[PDB]
Amino acid sequence: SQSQGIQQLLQAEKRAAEKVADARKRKARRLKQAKEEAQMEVEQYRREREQEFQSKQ
Amino acid sequence: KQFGPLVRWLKVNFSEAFIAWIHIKALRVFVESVLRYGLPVNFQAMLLQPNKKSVKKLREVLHELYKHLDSSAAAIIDAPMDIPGLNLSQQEYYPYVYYKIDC
Amino acid sequence: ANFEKIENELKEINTNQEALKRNFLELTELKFILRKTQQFFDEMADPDLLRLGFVAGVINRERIPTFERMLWRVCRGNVFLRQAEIENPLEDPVTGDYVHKSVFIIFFQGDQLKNRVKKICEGFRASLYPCPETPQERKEMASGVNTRIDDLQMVLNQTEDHRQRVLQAAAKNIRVWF
Amino acid sequence: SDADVQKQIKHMMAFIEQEANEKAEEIDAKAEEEFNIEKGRLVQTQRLKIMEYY
Amino acid sequence: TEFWLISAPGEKTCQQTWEKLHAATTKNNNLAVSSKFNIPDLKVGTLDVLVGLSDELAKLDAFVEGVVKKVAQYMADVLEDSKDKVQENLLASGVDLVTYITRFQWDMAKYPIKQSLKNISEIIAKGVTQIDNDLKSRASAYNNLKGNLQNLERKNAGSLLTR
Repeated sequence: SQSQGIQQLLQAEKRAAEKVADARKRKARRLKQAKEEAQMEVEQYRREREQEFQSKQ
Repeated sequence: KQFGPLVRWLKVNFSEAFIAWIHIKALRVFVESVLRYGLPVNFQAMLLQPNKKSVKKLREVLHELYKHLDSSAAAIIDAPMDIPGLNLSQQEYYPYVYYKIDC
Repeated sequence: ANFEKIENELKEINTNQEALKRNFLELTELKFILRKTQQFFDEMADPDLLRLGFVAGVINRERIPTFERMLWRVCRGNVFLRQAEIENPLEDPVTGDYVHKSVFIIFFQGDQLKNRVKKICEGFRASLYPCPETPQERKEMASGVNTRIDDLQMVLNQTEDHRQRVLQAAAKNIRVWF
Repeated sequence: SDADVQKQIKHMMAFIEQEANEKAEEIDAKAEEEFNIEKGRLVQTQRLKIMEYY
Repeated sequence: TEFWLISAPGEKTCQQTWEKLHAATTKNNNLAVSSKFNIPDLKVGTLDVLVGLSDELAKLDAFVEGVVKKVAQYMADVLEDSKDKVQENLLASGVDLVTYITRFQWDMAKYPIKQSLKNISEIIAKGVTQIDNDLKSRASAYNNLKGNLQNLERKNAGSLLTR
C-alpha cells in the first residue's frame, strides 16, 4: 500500500517517458523523411533541366 | 454635452467589465475544480442564492453532503499560517470549490 | 604566551566542536533519510534504475497531521507524501533538544508544486537535504554519508578528549595563575 | 484512508499521463512544422544552386 | 446580492450530483435558490501551468473586482443627479445583474474557447486593464470640468472682494 502507491507512480512516470520517447522518434523519422522527399524533388527537377539543356543543345 | 457621452460610456463599459469579471470567476472555478478532481472533468457546478439568515444551515448541509465527494481526512479542522513562500492560503478551504459573487 | 595559548586553543576547540556537532547531526539526519527512502523504494524494484519531482526531509512528530492537512490543502490533491517514525529519537540540528522525528518523502508533478512544497516545508521548519535519483546513487551516497559520519564521530571524540586534557592541565594550576 | 490513497493515486496518475500526452501532441505538431520548413530550406538551397549552374 | 458557486464534483454523472444539490435541497427546505452554471469545456493543460493559473486567477479576480467597483463608484458620482436605481442602470444585460448572473452563459465571442487557459486569461486581462485606464482618464477629465464649474460657482460665492 504505502509502497504500492509509489510503485504505481513510478510505473506511470515510465509510461510517460516511453510515450514522449516514441513521439521524439516519430519526429526524427519524419525529419529524415522530409530530407529524403526534398532530395527526391531536387533530383526530379535536376533531370527535368538536364533534358531541357539537351533539347536546347 | 459631455455628461451624456461619459454617462453612456460608463453604461456600456460596465457591462463589459462585469462580463469579464464573471468570466474570470468561471475560469477560477474551472481551474480549481479540475485541480481538485483529476481528469476527466465533471464540474456541473451549482450556483446557490443564500436566503435570509440561512447561511449557517446551508453551509452545514453542504459540508455534510460533500464530506463524501471530498476527503474528510484533511483540512476541515484547522491549519497554521504558512505565509513565508511564493503563496499562502487566502480564503477558507471547504469540502468543494467555493466562490462568491458579491453584486 | 601561556594564557594566550590556553584561551585561543579553548576558543578554537569550542567553535570547531560546535560546527562539527552541527555537521554530524545533519549527516545523521541525511543517513536516516536515505535508509528510510530505500525502505520505501522496496515494494518491487524490478528495474535497476524524469517528470516526477522528488523531495524528502524530517519533521517533528505530532506535526504530521497539521503538515499533511496543509499539503493536501495547498497542493490540492496533487502531491503524495509518505511518512515513517524515526525510533531512537534524535537531537535537533539547531534547536538542540532530543525530540521524536518522522522522516517523510514527497512526490510532486512540476516546478510550481515543487516550489509550493519547498516553501511549505521551510515554513514548517523541516529540513530536506538532497536525495538520490537512482538506486546506484542511493547506495553510493548512503555509504559515503555513513563513512563520513563515522569519521566525524572519531574526530568529535578526539577533539573532546583534547579539550578535556587541556582543561585538566589548566585547572591543575589555575589558582596559582590567578 | 485506503480510499484516499486510491483517489490520489488516480489523480496524479491521470495528470502525469495527460502531461505526457500534451507533450507528445506538441512534439508532433512541431515535427510537422520541422518537416515543412526542412523541405522548404533544402529544396530552396539545392534549387538555387542548380539554377546558378544551369 | 451574494451568490455561492459550488463545484459539486459530478458524483459519476451530472444527475447524481446536481439533482441532489438542487431539487432535493429545495424539497427539504427553501434554504437557497439553486441554479446550474453549465461551464464550457475549456482546454485543460499541464499541471504546472494549471497551478500557475490557479494563482493568476486568484489575483485577477480581486483585481477585476476592484476595477468593477471603481466603475460603480464612477457611475454613482457622475450620475449623482439620478443615482437612484444604480443597480438597474448598471445591469450588464437582461433586466438586472441578478437576472444576468443567474442566466450567465460564457461568450465564445468574448473569449475563444479553443485558446489556452493562459491565453484566455490574458485576453480578459488586457480588456480590464484598458477599461481601468480609460475609466481613470475619462473620469478625471469629467471631474476636472466639474471642478472648473465648481470654481466658477465659488467665485460667484463669497463677498464682493473675496468673489
